[PDB]
Amino acid sequence: RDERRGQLLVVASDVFVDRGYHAAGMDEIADRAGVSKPVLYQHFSSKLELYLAVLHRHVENLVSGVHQALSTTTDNRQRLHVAVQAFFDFIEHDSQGYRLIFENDFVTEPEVAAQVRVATESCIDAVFALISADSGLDPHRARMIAVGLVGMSVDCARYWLDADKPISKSDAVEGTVQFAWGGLSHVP
Amino acid sequence: DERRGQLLVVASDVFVDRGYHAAGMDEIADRAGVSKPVLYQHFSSKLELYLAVLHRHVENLVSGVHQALSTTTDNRQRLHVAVQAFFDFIEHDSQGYRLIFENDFVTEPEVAAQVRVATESCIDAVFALISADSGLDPHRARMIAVGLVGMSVDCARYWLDADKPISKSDAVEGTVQFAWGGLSHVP
DNA sequence: CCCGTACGTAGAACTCGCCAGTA
DNA sequence: TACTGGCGAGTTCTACGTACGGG
Repeated sequence: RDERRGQLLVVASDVFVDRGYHAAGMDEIADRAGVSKPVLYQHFSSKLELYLAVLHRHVENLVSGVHQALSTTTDNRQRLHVAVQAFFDFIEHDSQGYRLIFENDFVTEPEVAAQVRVATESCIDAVFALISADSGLDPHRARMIAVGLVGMSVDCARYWLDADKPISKSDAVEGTVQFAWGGLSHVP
Repeated sequence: DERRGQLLVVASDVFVDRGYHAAGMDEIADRAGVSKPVLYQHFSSKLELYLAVLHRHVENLVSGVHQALSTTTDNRQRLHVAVQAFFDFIEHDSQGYRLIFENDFVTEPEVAAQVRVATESCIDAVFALISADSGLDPHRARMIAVGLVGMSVDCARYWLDADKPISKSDAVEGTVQFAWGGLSHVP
């Protein structure tokens, strides 16, 4: 065989999203990869190691994109747009990462929760750092506002995706940006 | 009397401490100080017990939010009342916030459906208000309603996981001002 | 008449009797 | 005919859902 490890991680990411962590099985993974379960164990000595490798792959996909987006410009409207774009690009291309982060089913194993937390915190840090440097407010309050902003973006994105993309990505982004800028105050 | 109520409280405790999958009927019976057969006499399945706990918590949150939304037609005020109701929920019934938003049994759609309906009732109420008071068409109004509810829940989870570094009144006012004026009014 | 105990069983993460290609 | 190397056919352990001894 060739490097089956890469194809196994791709298949496992596909399978975990459909079944959930607990329901996914090594029998199902071997079945869909068309490889025997002992060979899979030859590559990954435990189910947890495979899970942490998938989680790490998805977090890095999102985080490098977010950092690169946040380094493009010092114009708050611009860094706002770049970050929201990075978020929508992630949720559209890596559907499995999206499901694994927002529909995580194995919180009972702290290494799992830590990978999720570090991924959520990278987003919070990028928004917070810009707001803190460019606002001078209370440190505690700025992080809370950054978290709210990130959460709002993810929830809008989840609405869009769960509705079978009823509007264009450009429309979803523009709506989110306009809402982030003028808030509820400019809706009526 | 009817031990059922105390059992639901104990089951909520066990699910929050251990998580759904790790929780066991043996542990719930142990902490309630009852035998496992009596627990099965009251709740025929772990899923049924979980759904009963979940339903209790959802009704707890949603009635508080809806009643908040009926107090006044000053949209800024109903924004504050609803967010306050949400923070109030997350502070008293600490176990419920975790059970709804840190849900570990995605494999059983009736669970996910009860969660979806709780989020959607709040979203529907906000959407209905935006549509009547803004002339916004459905897609944009619903997207904004979803954004507002998600933002409030995430702010509350940050605040609670950070051990409440500011007062709820402070937490509430900061959240409302950010929701109202957006980033344009942050510096 | 009824609670605490001790168990059957299901399901799945992990391993062992086959099976194909050489001199 | 024998040696390498990967696969169906067990093993066990864990935890849900019930059948013997006290009050």
